[PDB]
Amino acid sequence: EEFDAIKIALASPDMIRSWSFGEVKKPETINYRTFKPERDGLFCARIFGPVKDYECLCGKYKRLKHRGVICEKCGVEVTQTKVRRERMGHIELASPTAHIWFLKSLPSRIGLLLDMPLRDIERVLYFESYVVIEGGMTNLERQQILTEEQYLDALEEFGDEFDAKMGAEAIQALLKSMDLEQECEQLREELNETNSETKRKKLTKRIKLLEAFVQSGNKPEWMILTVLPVLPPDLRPLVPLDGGRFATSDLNDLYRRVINRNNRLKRLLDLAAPDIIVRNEKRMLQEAVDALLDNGRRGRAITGSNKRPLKSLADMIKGKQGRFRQNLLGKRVDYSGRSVITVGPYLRLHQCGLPKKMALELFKPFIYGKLELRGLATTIKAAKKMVEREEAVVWDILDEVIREHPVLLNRAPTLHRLGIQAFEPVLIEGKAIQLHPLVCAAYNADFDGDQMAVHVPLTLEAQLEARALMMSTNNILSPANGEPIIVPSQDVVLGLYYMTRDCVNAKGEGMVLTGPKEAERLYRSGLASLHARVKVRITEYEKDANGELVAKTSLKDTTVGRAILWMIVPKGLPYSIVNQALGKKAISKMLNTCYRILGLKPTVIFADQIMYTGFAYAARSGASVGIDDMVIPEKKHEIISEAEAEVAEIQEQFQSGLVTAGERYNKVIDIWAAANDRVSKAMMDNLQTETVINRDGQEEKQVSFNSIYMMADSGARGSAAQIRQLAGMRGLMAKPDGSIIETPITANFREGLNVLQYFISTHGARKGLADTALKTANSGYLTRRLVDVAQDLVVTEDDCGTHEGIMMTPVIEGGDVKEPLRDRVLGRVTAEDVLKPGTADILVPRNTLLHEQWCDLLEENSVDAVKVRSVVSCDTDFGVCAHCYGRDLARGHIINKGEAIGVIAAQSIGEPGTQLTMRTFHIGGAASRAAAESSIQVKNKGSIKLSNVKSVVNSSGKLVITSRNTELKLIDEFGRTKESYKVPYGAVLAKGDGEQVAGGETVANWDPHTMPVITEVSGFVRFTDMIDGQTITRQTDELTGLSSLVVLDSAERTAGGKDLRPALKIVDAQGNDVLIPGTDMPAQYFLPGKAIVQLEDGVQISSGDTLARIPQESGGTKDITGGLPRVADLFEARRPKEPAILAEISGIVSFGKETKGKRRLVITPVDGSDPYEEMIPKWRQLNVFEGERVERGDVISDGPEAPHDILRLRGVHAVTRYIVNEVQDVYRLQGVKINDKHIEVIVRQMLRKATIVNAGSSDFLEGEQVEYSRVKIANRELEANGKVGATYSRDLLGITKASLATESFISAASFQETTRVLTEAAVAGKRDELRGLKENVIVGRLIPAGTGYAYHQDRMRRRAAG
Amino acid sequence: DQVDYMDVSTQQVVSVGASLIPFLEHDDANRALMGANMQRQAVPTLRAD
DNA sequence: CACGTATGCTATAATGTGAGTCTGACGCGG
DNA sequence: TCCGCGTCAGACTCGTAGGATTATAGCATACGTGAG
Ligand SMILES: Nc1ccn([C@@H]2O[C@H](COP(=O)(O)OP(=O)(O)OP(=O)(O)O)[C@@H](O)[C@H]2O)c(=O)n1
Ligand SMILES: [Mg+2]
Ligand SMILES: [Zn+2]
Repeated sequence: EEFDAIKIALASPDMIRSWSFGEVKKPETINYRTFKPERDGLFCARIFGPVKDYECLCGKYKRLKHRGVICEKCGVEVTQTKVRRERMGHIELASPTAHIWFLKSLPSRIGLLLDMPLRDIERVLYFESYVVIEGGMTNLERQQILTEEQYLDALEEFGDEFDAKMGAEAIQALLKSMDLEQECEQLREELNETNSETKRKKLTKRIKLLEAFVQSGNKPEWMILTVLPVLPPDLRPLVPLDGGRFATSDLNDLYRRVINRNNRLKRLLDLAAPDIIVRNEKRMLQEAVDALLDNGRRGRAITGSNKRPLKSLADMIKGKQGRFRQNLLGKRVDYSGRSVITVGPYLRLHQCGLPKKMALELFKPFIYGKLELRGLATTIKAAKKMVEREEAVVWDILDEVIREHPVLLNRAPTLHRLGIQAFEPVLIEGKAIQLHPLVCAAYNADFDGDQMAVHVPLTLEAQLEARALMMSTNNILSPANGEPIIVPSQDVVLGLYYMTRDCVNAKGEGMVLTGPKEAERLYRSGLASLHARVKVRITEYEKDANGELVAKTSLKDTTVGRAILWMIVPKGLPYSIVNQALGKKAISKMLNTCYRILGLKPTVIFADQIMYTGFAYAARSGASVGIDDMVIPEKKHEIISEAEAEVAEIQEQFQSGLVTAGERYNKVIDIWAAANDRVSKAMMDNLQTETVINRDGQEEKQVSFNSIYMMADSGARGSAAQIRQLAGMRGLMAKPDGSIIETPITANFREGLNVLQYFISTHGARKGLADTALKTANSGYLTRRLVDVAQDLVVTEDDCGTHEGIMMTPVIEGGDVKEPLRDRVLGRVTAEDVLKPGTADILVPRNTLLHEQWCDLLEENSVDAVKVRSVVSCDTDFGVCAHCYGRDLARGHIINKGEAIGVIAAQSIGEPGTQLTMRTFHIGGAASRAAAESSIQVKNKGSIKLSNVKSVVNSSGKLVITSRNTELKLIDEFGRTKESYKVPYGAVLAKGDGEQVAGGETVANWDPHTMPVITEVSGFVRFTDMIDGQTITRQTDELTGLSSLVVLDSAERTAGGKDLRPALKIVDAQGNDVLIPGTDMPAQYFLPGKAIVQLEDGVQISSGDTLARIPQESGGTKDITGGLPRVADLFEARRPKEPAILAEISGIVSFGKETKGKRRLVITPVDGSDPYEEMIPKWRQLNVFEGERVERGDVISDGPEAPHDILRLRGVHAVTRYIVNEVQDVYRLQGVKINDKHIEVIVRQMLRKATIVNAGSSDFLEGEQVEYSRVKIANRELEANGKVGATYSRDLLGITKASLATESFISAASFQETTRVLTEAAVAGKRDELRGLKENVIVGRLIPAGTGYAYHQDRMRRRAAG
Repeated sequence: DQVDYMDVSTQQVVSVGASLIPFLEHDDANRALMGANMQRQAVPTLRAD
């Protein structure tokens, strides 16, 4: 059996006959009385096989003795009943029947082949109209439809010498007559003469179809069915329910439809029936076959008994529910159990409580086995009865089997790989599974009733993979970020916090002890507190240059508590680690530090110790949550009445006339958002400290030990955001739309909402809950699309030996460095010997793993930019090199060859989305956004650096910016970049370029609400094309009468004004046009949708003035609901409505033609003589002016860039970095750390394919799309040998199409669009050699990755010989 | 003078299940929802207290 | 020969049909 | 380029319920196989 590949191709009528073991003539299923199969019926034993093992139907031959003995009397073979699941039958169709999949499935093959529209073919098939098959007399040519009356005309006049027919016989004849060769040549000759742009594609696609049809050896006639195969009985079973009733598959109802109508057609042909009736029967026959193959595609699906449509053949393959997703890409499993989970704080990290009765059952065969080796059980059935009786000796044997045997625990949903972990089980009395606290993080396990699956790895290999690869202890770091996932929380945190944190004097302030042992004895004796300052002599052990540890003894001020924790702390670590008050954030760093200095076993022991001491001291303390804990600020009512009269004054100013709905919405939201922060900060000052404790004499201030404050500050549970809603003000709540309610909740939970505040709360709450149910779906759909695209990607090579990589700079956005360069290049293979400023001695080598030590050196030298080797730029064909990838972030060392990198990448991008959906939503009610993006104030002194900026000086004296992309930076002394600040358009700068500012100076102010249109030139203002009612609208006031103009866009606009662009035009006193300094452009500013101009036409402007205020409603809430669609849009490469224009080819440019205002930018390069001419919208304004030598991909327009255009002009590292940064913007906004290298994996999978120009020595020619690896392989052998060189161009594929473009059709089918995938593969005669993971999982084989990579590479070399 | 009508009870906004939650006023609406939902899952004990 | 299963014929005239609707999104083809 | 068409939409858990619905004519000869 063991095979190499799988191929799919069209079934010949005669091929179908081969599989068949007889023609089922009758609809008869079984006999009502003897429930046995009827003669030549659907369950016929004569065709499909015997009902019972080695027994004929009439019962003449029984027992295994009779083998293949076909009983002469009944005609039934004596073999196993298993055969009835494998043997097929067939049906002789009277009329040829078209196969719906090749007809209806778009584009369609029968239509594309005949170059004949679907409508025409259908009219032929339902017998509405005749089609001409061939007429020697050009009178009527080919494929020309004739109605009933049209057929009578030619029939008298010409007749005979012209052949026209109706129904599937006609189409089959048309397919049989068509010559694939000759049409191929005719179509090639058409493309040579006149290749029109869009029809060149369609002609090339029919050429590819014709070529592929001939190469496949498929015949077009076979698209029409003459013989119809029948599925084996056991795969469409009729079984008796207990109730005496029977139950059957719907395929039986569909087969019986087809047979009844087919046999009736045979009858009506024998009887010579009139043709109208024959036709009706042929229609009904095609309807029945089309229902049987794919029901619902041919229009209204055939409803059975309930009304539900009958499940057809295609329906069992197709859906998610089909057979791929349900029974083949995942299954139900033996040696599997589940139960409620509960804590096991006593456990060590590598252990789990497994109920006695559960484990008894899971290890049943292992018990049977030891029982017989001890000779306690005579045989298996006696062993079973000993277990059933649950005898005392059995428990002792079961204890012996479970020893050192790992068990897999799984929790739904399995978002990332740590959702499965292995543990050594501990037999426990009781029905609940006991889970170790520290792994609860990876499972997202909380014990309010969650359940877990248990699975037993059976083989020695599976046991070893569980103990080595999947063990809890061995999976400490996450696959996404390098941060550890296993870490103490809740009690373990509360206890260590209570121990470390200091109090004033207390019992035994300023005492001297001799090590931590004296401190502990003092605390246990009850003469010292855990939070009391005491001088102690701790002896810390610091690592030297070698492996030897140096010992150092010194006196350091500390609490008793921290000294006692030092006892748990392993030698090697500094005492400064325990000397702070410890929270969860500090303890995670503690365990990471210990792991990287000392190693795995010490951190394992240290982790357990931390857990034990934490819980033991957690119960020793006694923290409680009283109602008095949440102390309300005294000054809430003041802040609120102030805020409330303020918002009231703006609502009264709304009826007056300075306010749109959007402007006032922004202003009220800003007022309440600042009020909420104020009351929160009042509560947190009043709560965080406001501890008056009398120190040894007088009063002091110190931190409050208020319970809720300790919980928040420790990071144990609630955040400041939750405690705002408890003790402060609940805040502005956000509707399900994401738009925020104008009335905030003034009250908090301690205060009691009132009926109205509670009702208003409900909106936000329920939208949160609905969000977790619904959005986890699109999140999860993104995980699955990602996984399918990056399944094949595996570490194949150790070092490809590439120099190429992408320049990584430090993410320094928004003053405070967001992400340091060190962390960004922590664990990557350095590329290009990058030394220190003075180029005269190499500092860092080439191919070297960037370890924390190398990274610390980098920081002393302050390197900003580093070319590092990346997955995208790796040369490895059919996978990636360990060096291009770098460290396995989960392991903390260089990635292992054979590791499935793609899967980890998809999982790690997918998980946060899916987790942040449910997580922020059930947990929060309101929205705590802060929009006050008015003024940039600079934190540290320095000089203003403005890169990319074009601003005009206004009559105020001030620099008013008119660039779109503006980056203000803060340079120090030495000349490094430290703070950044995105200045917007319409900004007033305090100081201009390269000027000194002091700490805490404002350097630029701008309005956040309203992006103004700011004019460069000075003069008078003219209204072009601004016809009232057509393009704008007029709105008038009282007493004098102030009119205001609002620019209605094409949305509200009449048909009359559609073609008019409305714009404020600058003319001078004469009423001539003022030019824009130094260009031939006349000033004219094109007003978009709802641009609210106050000042009516003819008003003298100065330069740098605000013409028009376009309203900028930011109704966005800060959640993943709005971020994820942006993430999906980048990964799927969704071009925007207004793509950004960029230099196509280098060279010198002048303007040519204009369509009214639409620019036709003409590039005429220097060396390359051919021009490149672009149509451009009138209102889109250019960054470039005229004759400049601009290179490939210089930014011309304002607007978002298409990743396609970036790849196509700048190239790989450009587009990869664009995706990485634009995606990471979203995830970083939600506090999610994913390493760039994961995103880079998936971008590599996006850039899989490439289009080719010209020919080589293979079959390329114009514009075939082939994978990049395969064309590089060709190019390597071509360059050595010569032959025709082939120009190539990489193509970007967005995820869905990239996964369907894979040359494995088993992966394409399993993903999506299964019907279409299998028709295109069947017609091409495609052969899948099973290289990917999904393919091998489907056939139930060893994965070509991880453990399987060894075995799989051994098979590939067995292909070379034997 | 503008007032035409008034709410009959303070309870009329809430359903039966939620009306049984004592200090509902001090409870987040999400948690209160699951509370009213879990009261329905409560199995009666041997001694009804 | 009985039992199970099937094909046969009936003569007033009658001769033209007949569920649930509403998701929102995106990507090709006519 | 506008608009009908058709392919998409998270992972496990358990507890379930109903067989409900429907009408057909009655009797003699013929066709075919099984029991005594
Ligand atoms: N419909 C759901 C409900 C829950 N979960 C998973 O189960 C976790 C825990 O659910 P739950 O216990 O309800 O939420 P917690 O955040 O633990 O809050 P609490 O138990 O305090 O209500 C969710 O975050 C999520 O990963 C899920 O996948 N789908
Ligand atoms: Mg839970
Ligand atoms: Zn037999």
